[PDB]
Amino acid sequence: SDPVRQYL
Amino acid sequence: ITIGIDDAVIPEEKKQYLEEADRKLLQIEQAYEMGFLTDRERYDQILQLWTETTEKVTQAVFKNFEENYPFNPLYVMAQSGARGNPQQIRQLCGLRGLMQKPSGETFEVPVRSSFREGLTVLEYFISSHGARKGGADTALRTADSGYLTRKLVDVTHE
Amino acid sequence: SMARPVSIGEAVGIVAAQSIGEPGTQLTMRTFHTGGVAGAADITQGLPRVIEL
Amino acid sequence: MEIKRFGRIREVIPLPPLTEIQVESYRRALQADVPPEKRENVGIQAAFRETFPIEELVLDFLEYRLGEPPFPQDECREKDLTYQAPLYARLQLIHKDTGLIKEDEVFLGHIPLMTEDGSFIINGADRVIVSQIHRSPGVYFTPDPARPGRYIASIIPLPKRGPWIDLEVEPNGVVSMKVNKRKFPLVLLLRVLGYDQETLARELGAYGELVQGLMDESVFAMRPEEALIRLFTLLRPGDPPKRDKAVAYVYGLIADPRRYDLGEAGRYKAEEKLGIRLSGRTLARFEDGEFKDEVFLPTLRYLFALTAGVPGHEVDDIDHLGNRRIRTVGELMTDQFRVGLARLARGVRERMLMGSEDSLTPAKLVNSRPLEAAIREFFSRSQLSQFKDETNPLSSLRHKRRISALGPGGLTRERAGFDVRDVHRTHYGRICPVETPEGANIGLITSLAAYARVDELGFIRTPYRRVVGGVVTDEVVYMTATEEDRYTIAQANTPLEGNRIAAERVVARRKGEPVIVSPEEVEFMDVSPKQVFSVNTNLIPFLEHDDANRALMGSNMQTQAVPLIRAQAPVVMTGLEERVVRDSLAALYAEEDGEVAKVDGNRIVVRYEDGRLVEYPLRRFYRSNQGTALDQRPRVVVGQRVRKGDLLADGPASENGFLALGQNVLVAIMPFDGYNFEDAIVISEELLKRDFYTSIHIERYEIEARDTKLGPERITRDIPHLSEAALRDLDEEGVVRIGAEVKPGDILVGRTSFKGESEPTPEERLLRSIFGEKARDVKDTSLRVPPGEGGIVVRTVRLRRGDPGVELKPGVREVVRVYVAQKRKLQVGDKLANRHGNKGVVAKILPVEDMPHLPDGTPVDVILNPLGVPSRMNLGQILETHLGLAGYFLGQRYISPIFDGAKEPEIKELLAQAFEVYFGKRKGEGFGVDKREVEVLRRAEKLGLVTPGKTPEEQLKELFLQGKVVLYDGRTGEPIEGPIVVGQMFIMKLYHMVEDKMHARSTGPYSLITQQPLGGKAQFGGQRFGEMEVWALEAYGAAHTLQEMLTLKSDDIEGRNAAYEAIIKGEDVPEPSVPESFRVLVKELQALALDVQTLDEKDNPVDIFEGLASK
Amino acid sequence: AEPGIDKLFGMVDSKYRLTVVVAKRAQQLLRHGFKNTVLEPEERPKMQTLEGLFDDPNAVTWAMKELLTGRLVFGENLVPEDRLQKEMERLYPV
Amino acid sequence: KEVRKVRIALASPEKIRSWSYGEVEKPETINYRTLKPERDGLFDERIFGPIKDYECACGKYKRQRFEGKVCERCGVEVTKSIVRRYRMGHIELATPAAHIWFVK
Amino acid sequence: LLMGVTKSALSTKSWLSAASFQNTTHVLTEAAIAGKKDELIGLKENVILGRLIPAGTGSDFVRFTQVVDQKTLKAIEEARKEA
Amino acid sequence: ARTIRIPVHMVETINKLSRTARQLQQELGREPTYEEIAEAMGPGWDAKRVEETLKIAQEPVSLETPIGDEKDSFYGDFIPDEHLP
Amino acid sequence: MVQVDGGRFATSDLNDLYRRLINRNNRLKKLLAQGAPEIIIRNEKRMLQEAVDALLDNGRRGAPVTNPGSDRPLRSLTDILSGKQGRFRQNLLGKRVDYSGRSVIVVGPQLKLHQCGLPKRMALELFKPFLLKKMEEKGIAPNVKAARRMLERQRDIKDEVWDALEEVIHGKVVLLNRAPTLHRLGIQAFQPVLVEGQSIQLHPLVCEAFNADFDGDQMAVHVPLSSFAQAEARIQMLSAHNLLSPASGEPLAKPSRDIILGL
DNA sequence: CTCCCGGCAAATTGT
DNA sequence: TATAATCGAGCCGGGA
RNA sequence: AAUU
Ligand SMILES: O=c1ccn([C@@H]2O[C@H](COP(=O)(O)OP(=O)(O)OP(=O)(O)O)[C@@H](O)[C@H]2O)c(=O)[nH]1
Ligand SMILES: [Mg+2]
Ligand SMILES: [Mg+2]
Ligand SMILES: [Zn+2]
Repeated sequence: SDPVRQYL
Repeated sequence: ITIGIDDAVIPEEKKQYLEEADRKLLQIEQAYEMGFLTDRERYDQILQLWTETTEKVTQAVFKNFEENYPFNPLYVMAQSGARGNPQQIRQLCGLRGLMQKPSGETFEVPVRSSFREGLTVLEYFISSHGARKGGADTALRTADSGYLTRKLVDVTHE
Repeated sequence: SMARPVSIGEAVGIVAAQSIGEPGTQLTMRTFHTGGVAGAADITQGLPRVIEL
Repeated sequence: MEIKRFGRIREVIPLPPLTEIQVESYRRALQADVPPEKRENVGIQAAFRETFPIEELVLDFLEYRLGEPPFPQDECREKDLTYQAPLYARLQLIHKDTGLIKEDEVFLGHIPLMTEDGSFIINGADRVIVSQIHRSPGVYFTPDPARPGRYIASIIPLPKRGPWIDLEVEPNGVVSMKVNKRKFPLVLLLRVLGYDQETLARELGAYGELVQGLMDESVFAMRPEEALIRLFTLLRPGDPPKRDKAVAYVYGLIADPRRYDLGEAGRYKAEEKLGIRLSGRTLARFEDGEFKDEVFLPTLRYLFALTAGVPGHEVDDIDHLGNRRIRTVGELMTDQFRVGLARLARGVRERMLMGSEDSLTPAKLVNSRPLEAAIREFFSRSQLSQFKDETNPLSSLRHKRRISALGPGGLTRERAGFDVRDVHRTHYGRICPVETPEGANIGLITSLAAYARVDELGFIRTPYRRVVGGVVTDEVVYMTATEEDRYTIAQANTPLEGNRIAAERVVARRKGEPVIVSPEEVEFMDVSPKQVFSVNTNLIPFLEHDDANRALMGSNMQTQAVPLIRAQAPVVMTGLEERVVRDSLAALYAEEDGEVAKVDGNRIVVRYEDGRLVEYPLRRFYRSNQGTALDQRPRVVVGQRVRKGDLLADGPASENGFLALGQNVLVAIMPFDGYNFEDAIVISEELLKRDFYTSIHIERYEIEARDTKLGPERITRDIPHLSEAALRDLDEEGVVRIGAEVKPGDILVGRTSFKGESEPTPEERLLRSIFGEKARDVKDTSLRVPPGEGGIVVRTVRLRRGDPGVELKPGVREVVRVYVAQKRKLQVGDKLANRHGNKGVVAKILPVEDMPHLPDGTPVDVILNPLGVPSRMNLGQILETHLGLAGYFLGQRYISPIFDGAKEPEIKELLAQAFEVYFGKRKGEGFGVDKREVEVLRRAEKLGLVTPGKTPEEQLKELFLQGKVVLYDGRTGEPIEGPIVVGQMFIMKLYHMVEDKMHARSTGPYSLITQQPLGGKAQFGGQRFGEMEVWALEAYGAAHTLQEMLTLKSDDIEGRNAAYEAIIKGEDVPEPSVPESFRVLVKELQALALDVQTLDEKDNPVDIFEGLASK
Repeated sequence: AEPGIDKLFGMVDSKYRLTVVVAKRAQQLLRHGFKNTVLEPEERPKMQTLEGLFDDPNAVTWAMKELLTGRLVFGENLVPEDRLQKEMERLYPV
Repeated sequence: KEVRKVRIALASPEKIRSWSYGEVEKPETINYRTLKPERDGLFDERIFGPIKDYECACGKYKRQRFEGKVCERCGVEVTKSIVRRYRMGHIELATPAAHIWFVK
Repeated sequence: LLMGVTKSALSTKSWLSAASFQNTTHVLTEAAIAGKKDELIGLKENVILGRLIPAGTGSDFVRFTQVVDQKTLKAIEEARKEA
Repeated sequence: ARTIRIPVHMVETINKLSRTARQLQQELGREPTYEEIAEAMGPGWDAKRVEETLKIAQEPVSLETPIGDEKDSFYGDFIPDEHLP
Repeated sequence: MVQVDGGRFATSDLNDLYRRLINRNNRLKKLLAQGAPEIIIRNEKRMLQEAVDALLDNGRRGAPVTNPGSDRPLRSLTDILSGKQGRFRQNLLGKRVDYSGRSVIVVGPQLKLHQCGLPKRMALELFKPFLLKKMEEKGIAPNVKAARRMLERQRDIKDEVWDALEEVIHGKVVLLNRAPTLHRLGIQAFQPVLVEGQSIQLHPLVCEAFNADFDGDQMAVHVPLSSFAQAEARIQMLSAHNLLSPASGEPLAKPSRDIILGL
């Protein structure tokens, strides 16, 4: 739901 | 046509009706401390007594005007519909009457003074609660009404 | 407004909304224009019902 | 003239310093005049201790100092500068490895300074920081609306200094904790604090059904470490539950005195409610390697006991003024300082990584830009930093004492219901119940009561007198709302003989509730009636007779009174009008005893006891924020012996040291030929003749000359194609000469701008070529007088680049300012008001011969319609007139305090003495009763006004005691058929003047995207014909009128051009075309990938772009 | 009130049709320079100048007065639109 | 012809491309020194039309005798500058992207 | 079917009317899918386009009414029967 | 990073000018003049060039920036259209 | 992208939203040509979706896109269309208009019901185009261009132009509006009477329908331009022709206050 | 049920 | 262009 | 934030 968290 | 302070005529009946109302009020406290009526029952009885005393004093103001001063400015303005209404005139010459707390529940204690006599700071302060609630009501309500109107136009415009 | 048969072409829906809406609002800024004294029944207990309907 | 004061109330204490809420707060925040070792930890000092030390190398804080201001106050305003002091801090850098210590004093930027009167100067403009009401930190218990028999405990810290916590007992029986919108069983947190079932079972067990909802076996199976990791995984999904990471997150949420701050007031409220002592402002601690509890167990204990009905446990009223506190200027500013400080700390750690890890001082490590920006942000763009209201001295005094519930850390306007706007019983003596805005902000913005002061914790206290036994002491105790609820407080007017209570039954309060009580029960007594109301409300005489809704308007409108050149104090005052002028600081006073050496228009020089010669310069015709003239006038003469505190100069809107917001005029109350209709006002031309209600106003005009890619703008007297008539009043440089009269269209500052590239059109090349005046390189951009403005030029300020002391924004060669003044005589459309809320616009100005007049020839000034009184119920204005009549003939002014005032008998006595002067003079001069005075007396006795069978003198006196006189109509000469009320009333000219509001536009500027006219008078705007206006045209069925509004008179470009051309040619306006804003709508829907097609009846496309958009 | 406004509402089935007739008629008068008027020299609306009485410049006033006389005929489908315009430009040019 | 109806419908990529006068290839807006618009950027005159009426960018064709000419040197059409309110550009995506209205 | 004024207003056949009321994205996405054509029957539609509303002097009932003087009526009457 | 794009080297100069002024302000205890920055920048730099560089470094502002009061007015609404006749 | 007065630039938020899109699209093209791993190409693709999402409806899904160092969401295409401030309810169902003005209102007892007091200075602006033509018919100015130049400077205005204006407004009506316009009588038509002074004079009888008082109320003025609009105002909208409430049918223009009192 | 998105009077002014 | 560096920091109604 |  959080694009940064997802990429991490 | 003018308005001076003596044009707000305190009826002689006022002092009597208030003294009558105070003896009535004492019987309701006695019927409380003896446990005959509840706090609920006692408060309801107090409001009713004060509602009826208020009506009485209004009628006294208007009878005194009609009989003894039919050309009085307040009376004339109220009767012709030029300005004023019975309840406003009652506050000038009568008693102000019961005021309500912020919750909407009404104070048991009324404002016994009239604007001609002048209020007591505590009476004045008690009154501010109702003024403010009325003022907030008007401000928060016009939006509801305004919104309503736009809905009606949109549904009927064709 | 003319106390006579309506003319064809009169925009009646708009007039209906203004006729219903106008005292709503009007009498909701006149409760100030009152006193502060309590004598129940006000356009702000009524108006929610009107909106409810 | 004599000043007669009424009232029996002896007020034991004077009003506090009225701006102390401002002055004292900021002084406390800065402590600049305190030597650093003695500064207490508060304000700026406390901010530094919170941000430092900065770990990562370790940078520590020693002390700060504030410099002196680079420019004085007058200078800042002139040059558009902020009045501020340089802030420096001594910092020592330590290398924890090496031991190395390098210390330097680094410059952190500037901090804005408060002036003597409690305001600020931010970029040249005067500003006020409004105090903010908000919920006090602490621990509260409120009833749960869903489940009647249950309650919620809330632990609330200072705004932005931590999360809100909720302790709910769920229907399943377990105690839940809510943090950042996430809920869990509170038991988990109890175990992390190191509680074991032994401690918790034995502690709360006393409450039978509740302790079991807390018991969870699985949680006890894990040590405080497993419980800490378990909780972190609940609150932050996806973050790996590293043991050091969880401590870090949870510590920052609870125990960090840097990321979580309860108030100092929060600590006291917590200590007081739960009966504990907090070691600090955090809910817990990190001590001896583990977490040690502080708050949670006492709060949980109180919650269980209340649900059970344990005696001594109450719910908290969240609108009680003990639980609502004020954030004053100092606290608000300090908060922004702390934020700016934390950003600078982020900057420090990032610099402690990059570049040389060895070669660093504090000066290289600290960038103050984050700090300067935070403070500049608060002062420039905050919602609590407001443009000062300095219309008149009272305007600013009231502004500084206002209390806002809005702003950053409080409600929104769409987010506040009734409860907050209501008048709470605890507002008594603390916040004024009358003075609040009418409209959307009602109840959110309020004003501090006159005797109220804000204590160090931020709670409003109000004074009361001790009563021991039956004796009223002179010792006054300032009480909070919480402490006030303990005692029985008698009213201030309760009868007294000496210091003894003289009534057998007194009117008193217990928790605000009115109750009748014996003198033995009186613990305290109100200091005065003035303490219940604001300063504005306290300036309304006979307030006890005015309906509150009108008194509200009375208060607020004094704020808008324009300073008059002839301004006078009201003939009926309340006794506060001296103090307001003195605390306002408009007026000038003598420091010590002394002798006046010199008196000038520009200055007053005083010789004191000291022998020293002190010179006080006077502010003369200075332009305030709102364009009213602040001007001080000398009130003493050369050689006058003055004492300490004696008046030296009058400020604006003050007369001999008394607040003068208006004039005293002779008013008659009676309808007059419909010029009085529905609140309009009729005035005598005699008022203009003697310059009553005349006010000076100054408008500021500004122009910049800047560098362009086309070449410099130049301020010059040389303007293409202009006559010498047009340039006559411009000096050598192109600036209008001081004193010239300027009218709309006139040039103020001449300026040229280089013509753009698409230079003169070839059409223009050839036209000029015909006349043999070859086309110029520059165009006339001069600053001109706007429509409807103009006056006399009183000042010019010119600031160039390259002159000493001045540097402008990049690209700007020079800035010129022109100050234009006007003397405004009262006119039709201007707005007047008295202190009781009677307001009206001037509809007619009669020549003195048409004005109703007294028999002895004196005409009245103002005629106010009586129809305004009865519905409004503001009778104080009526009493004001009667006493004003008495005073007109006796030559005196009065002080009648609110609620302890002049009463009817006393006014009647004064009126009789006046009648003696009004009549006895005539009878001795050899004149008897008039024929027409008899005719009116006949009709008056039919009215029951006079007693039948008394002499005309006796009857006229009967009428005069009712404040009524015989009045002759200046038109006819015949009397008014009845006696009319006449007297002196205090009336103000408010700031709303037709000259400012009149506006009209044929055509003018249009907006970029929509091509509709711009808005507002200053842009030469058109009026908005909005949705509801369209409905009106629709309901009338006016289709062609409406279409005009939608096209030719707005955004139909082709149509409006053609329509204008037709009117100047005498043709009828053409049929309209497509409104450009529909074309905007079409293209905006295409940008959304939606195809919008205008089609004809055959369903074929119609191109409303006329081929321009198709390839 | 506009003179004889009640009588004008009498002449039409719908008030808006009166407005249409008046508006169109006033445009005819303006376009042809009033010389197509059905009024007689003493019926001409007058305007008091500083000089004195002159022709009322306001064409909507003219049309309402003309309408009251009875000399105007209004209705639908009386005549092809183009044909009317040309016949009027022949009798009273511009 | 007279407008009697308004249709609104979804637009194919073909149609979005049928509207467009050019592809906007650069995030550039206007040149920082000359202040004139940057070629292939959001304000380009070669795509959306001339800034000045009947005048191309470089000024080879400056008046209405040329209307419809496209200047060879600067690439700008000679027409009314009003077209900068009308002519659309377009961006050619590397991967298709969903329209949020029809998703959310 | 009985629906309140808001829902009723949003359900009207005219999408220019509905989209200017409220729920603009919802109104516009359903309209765009359906390929809806606004016939410009009501007032809001015509106001948005700057058209002459279909009420008052704009009603088709009174819109086309013609006025002619008796001379011009006769001037035309002989010529049009003539040829 | 900039709505009006700037050549990388010019961006380099601007940041240098920033750093320098921040130094000058930290030692002088007040904002430096253009002349003070031009000296601190070394040869080639006078105050005029310092000013022109800052003018170039100004970023545009949003037409949708709200003006004071209620959020009932945008800045673009106060800007006349100087182009269309 | 427009240069404001001071030479500064002001620009629409859409330009920044497009720029984010273009940057991300271009970078995606580059990453494809250079054969980036799927993790990298995938990140770019999802960022591209978000850029399109903010462009079309910012804030709809996920955190709203902001300009740096501001909390203000950029204004997207959806935000432009919809809401009170949106294109429909701001520039489409209502507009600002030409030939309009405003001032403080004052009672005008002497007026007939169909009249209003209109300040001469207001009328000169509101009727300015009409006034120019009349100034040419009377030799008062050589032509229309010259006449306008004469009105520009206030000291250049002579007394014959005021008589010209009196001729212009003859028989014409203006619209008075007072907000809120709650019902259709919030607008009524009046034949204007030019007055010295800066206030509009309103007839006592219409104060009720307008809910106008004289405590400082202001009204707006409008000029219907065409023969059709002027006809509509005088017939349908004239104050004297609307005497009864369209709601109840009862009299709307009726005695009140002082009038009642005297009678 | 819960949650998620859409609504929440008008015109005007002012720094 | 080369030490090595490797996961962020407001209340309300209505419809799926 | 004002005015109605
Ligand atoms: O927010 C507002 C405030 C005020 N107004 C408008 O101003 C008026 C408030 O001002 P008043 O208090 O005078 O109301 P009123 O005129 O009806 O009172 P009386 O003469 O009967 O004593 C309202 O009646 C309203 O039309 C608004 O429309 N909106
Ligand atoms: Mg009123
Ligand atoms: Mg009013
Ligand atoms: Zn070219």
